[PDB]
Amino acid sequence: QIQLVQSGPELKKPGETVKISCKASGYTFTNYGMNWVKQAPGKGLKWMGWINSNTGEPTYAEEFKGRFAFSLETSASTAYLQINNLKNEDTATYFCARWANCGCAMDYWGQGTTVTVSSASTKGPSVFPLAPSSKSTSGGTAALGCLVKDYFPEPVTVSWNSGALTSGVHTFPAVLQSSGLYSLSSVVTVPSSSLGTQTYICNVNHKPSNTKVDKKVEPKS
Amino acid sequence: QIQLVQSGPELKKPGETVKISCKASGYTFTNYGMNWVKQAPGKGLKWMGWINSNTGEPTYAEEFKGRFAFSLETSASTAYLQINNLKNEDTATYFCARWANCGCAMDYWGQGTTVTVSSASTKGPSVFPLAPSSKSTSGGTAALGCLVKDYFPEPVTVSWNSGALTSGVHTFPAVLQSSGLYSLSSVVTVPSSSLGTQTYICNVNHKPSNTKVDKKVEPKS
Amino acid sequence: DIVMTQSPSSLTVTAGEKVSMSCKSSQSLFTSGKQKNYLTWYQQKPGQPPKLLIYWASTRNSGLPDRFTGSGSGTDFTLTISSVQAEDLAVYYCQNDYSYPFTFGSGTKLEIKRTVAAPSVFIFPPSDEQLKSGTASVVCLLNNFYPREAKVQWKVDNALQSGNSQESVTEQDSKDSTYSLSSTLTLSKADYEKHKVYACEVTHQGLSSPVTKSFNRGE
Amino acid sequence: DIVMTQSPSSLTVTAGEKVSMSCKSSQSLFTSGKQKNYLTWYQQKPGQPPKLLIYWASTRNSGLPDRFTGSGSGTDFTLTISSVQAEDLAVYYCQNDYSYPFTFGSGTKLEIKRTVAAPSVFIFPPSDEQLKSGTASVVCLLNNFYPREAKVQWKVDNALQSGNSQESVTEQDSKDSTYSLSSTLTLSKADYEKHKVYACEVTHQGLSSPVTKSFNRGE
Amino acid sequence: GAGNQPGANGAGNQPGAN
Repeated sequence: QIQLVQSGPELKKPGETVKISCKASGYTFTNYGMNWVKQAPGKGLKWMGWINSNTGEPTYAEEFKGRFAFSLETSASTAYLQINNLKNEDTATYFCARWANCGCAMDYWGQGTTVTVSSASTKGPSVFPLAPSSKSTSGGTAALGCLVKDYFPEPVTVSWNSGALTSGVHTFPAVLQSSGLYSLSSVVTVPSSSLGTQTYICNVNHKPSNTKVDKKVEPKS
Repeated sequence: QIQLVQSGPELKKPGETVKISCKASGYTFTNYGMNWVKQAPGKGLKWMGWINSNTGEPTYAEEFKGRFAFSLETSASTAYLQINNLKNEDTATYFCARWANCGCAMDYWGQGTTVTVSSASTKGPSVFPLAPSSKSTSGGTAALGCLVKDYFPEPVTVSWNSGALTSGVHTFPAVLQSSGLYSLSSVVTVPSSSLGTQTYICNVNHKPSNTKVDKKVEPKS
Repeated sequence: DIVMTQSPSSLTVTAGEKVSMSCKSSQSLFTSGKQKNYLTWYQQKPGQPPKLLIYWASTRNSGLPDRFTGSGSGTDFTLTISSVQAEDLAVYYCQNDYSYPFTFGSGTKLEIKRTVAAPSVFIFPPSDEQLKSGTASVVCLLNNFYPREAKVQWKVDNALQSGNSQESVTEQDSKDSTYSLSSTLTLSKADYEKHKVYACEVTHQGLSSPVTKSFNRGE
Repeated sequence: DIVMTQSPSSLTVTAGEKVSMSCKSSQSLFTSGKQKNYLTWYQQKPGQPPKLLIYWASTRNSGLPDRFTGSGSGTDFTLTISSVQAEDLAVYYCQNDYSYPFTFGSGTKLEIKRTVAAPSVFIFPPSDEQLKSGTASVVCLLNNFYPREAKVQWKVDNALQSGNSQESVTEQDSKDSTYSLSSTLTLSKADYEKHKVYACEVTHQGLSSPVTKSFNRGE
Repeated sequence: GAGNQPGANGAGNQPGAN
């Protein structure tokens, strides 16, 4: 189309090496250069640098000379970011963004690759269903949900009925509990009369632990 | 003013790293790119490459990809040339030169940084007065001087009366003696009647040995 | 190199009000050759990459509605929304596109204020699959309230907890500008079976008197 | 990529003569759009960085006197000095400015020929600070002579040396087009004290018979 | 389409033809 599709999230121990891909499609690849932008968790945007898609030669900002490497595979329309000797500073979300036709803005952006640097290793999430409301509510809005407890690291992807049920869903921010692990909850409001005879599946995906869990949330009072 | 002022000379053992600065002043720094030109001792000019002061992008010639680095500090109007893994081929004088307003010539030039690559280490110079004796020819012709013996590496900076006495001075090319070290001599012709009651100081500077020597050349007869 | 000082930090507006936000650069971004400023405004809606809004300090992007307008020249620049909608809440970043390094600004956060909404409260018993483990956690849910500030007290056997509680508050909603909250009370299975009241009490701006939803363990 | 074959290597002219030098490129340097040649002539006076003389193959730089003129188009180019002065002795380099790499030429060296000048001869006793060390060296100086070729023989107790001697000859002068020479005789302190004549004999074109300057050790 | 040169297209930052 014009899509910058970027690689999956990574958990890596410190001092290791990570390499993020950004596959481009839908434009003459060698006529628009590629930017890399770091975003720390909860913080703003930071311009890491840009690589010339015509000559191959990278240009790094001053905070990224030496440990960071930009590269290209022109024969597959793909840009690469390689971070060597990982530190805890490097735990962030990394974006690729192509320079626009003017050369004055960043036109299209990748979705972002989240890289977590931690001495700890991966814990899979535990999925428990939040049982639809025993207590009869005043109106016919009946809330149900799904609970994703005791995982590390970020992120998890939850959806409802494989992406069919979308409105009324609040996926909550993961709050960090005292064990060191994360926990999260995803609630959806549905009509009360649709509970029973219409199944509700909660779809949790934890990509650093290879944990794909589908969970039927069936009512119980 | 419009001045490109370049860093001091360097002696480095082989396989080490040298980094030369080129501070620009008197013009909008980010609108004129910076060239680097290598000149081997006694040889011609060779174009190394140029860095774009606006986009950050370096461009190296084919003989200089891989060991050589161009970089910028825009907040101090300075371009840097870093040579990693020094060889004896790299012993030269290096110039920075900004691209002209047309983009078709090199407008202004730095003074040149001399880099000597040698396994030997630095020897300070010995400064001996060449005596303004009674060898004076017809009327007021009287030769006096200063002798700069047993040093390594090039260069030395000699001047007379802290830069006041300028005409009549021949500073000679340094000839290499069989011990491996250099020797040089700087003569100035003055009137004979001015010898006595007007002092002559010879000012020698050897920058890799931190040797600043002032020497009164006083007449002996 | 160029400092993109953006202002204010956050700004809170009613939906329909006029919004201006400033971006000031430490050098001029006007070229005198193309006769245009190299400044760009981006929008980062939460959980998304930045979306391009305005290039050349004034030219809006292909598709963008006309309420986003960029003005200013040289040093002082201004992004203006003439009528904020409920989906315009995001963080707005200006970027130097004049010279290396192509630095960003600190960003201005846009938050919507609306009328009071009282929360709808749901309490959830812990799942039996969790009860097969050693731990058992009960959640309470506040759905679609304004403002963000709310008070949740757990009462086990009419005795109010102080530990075990974690609140999580969602981002502000793209349709109705409200918030949602989940308070989770984490117990052992043994201390969960010793008691049977399990209430959740909610104090909020929209509630005239506080609201308790409860389940006693069992049916 | 482009090879800049420059010719001749050196050329020696009387002050006031007309001088032409050629620069030929292995590809064309004409752009056909902007309608001008991308070729540059630089001057490197000895001990200095290169000075820009001519860009766009014919356009002289801001400050340059009119005797330097650049001609040629496409492949063959020519720098011409219409009246060489004594300060014009330098090495002249042409540069490809058409396409990467922006290669240089080998350069043409410009040397002045003038009338005969006989050298003035000066001899210097070794300094007492040097005599506190183990070495003692005596220098002889030929000042402001033409041509370059000169013969210095040292005579210690009327016995002529073969080792110990080092000549250094200066660059040609920008004011009067002459040369200077220093011959240095380096001895040990003991071999310096064994003898007492210390003469310097000079043969040159300007001298009808050769010239000896001497100092006897002590007096 | 000069997407591979961002920033101000100076003449002294773009040599040759062009």
